[PDB]
Amino acid sequence: AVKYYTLEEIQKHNNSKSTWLILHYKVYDLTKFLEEHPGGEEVLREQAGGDATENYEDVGHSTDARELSKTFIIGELHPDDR
Ligand code: HEM
Repeated sequence: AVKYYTLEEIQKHNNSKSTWLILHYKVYDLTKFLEEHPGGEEVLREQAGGDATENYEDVGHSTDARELSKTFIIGELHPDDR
C-alpha cells in the first residue's frame, strides 16, 4: 500500500518537532536527520514543509546519499496536488 499526503498537511510539518519535505513527489520525514546531514540543518529547515526537489538536485547528491534518503520516505504527494 501507499500513503498519500496533500500539500496542505505537509506544510504543517515545519517546526521544532517535525520536519517534512518533498523530493520528486515523495514525502520525507527528516526530523531525526537534521543533525546528521553533512550539508547542515539550516539548509533543510529552510525547505521544510514544501518541495525542495530543485535545490536538492542543484547540489547534485551522490549515489550513497540518494540510497540513504530512501530510509526517510513516509509516503507520496497526493496525485491531485501534482
Ligand atoms: C533526502 C535527504 C537528504 C540526504 C539523505 C542528504 C544527504 C547528504 C549527504 C550524504 C551529503 C554529502 C555529500 C554527498 O554525498 O552528496 C549531503 C550534502 C549536502 N546536502 Fe544533502 N541530503 C538530503 C537532502 C538535502 C536537501 C533537501 C538539501 C537542500 C535543500 C541538501 C543540501 C545539501 C548540501 C548544501 C550539501 C553540501 C554540498 C557540498 O558541500 O558540496 N541536502 N547531503
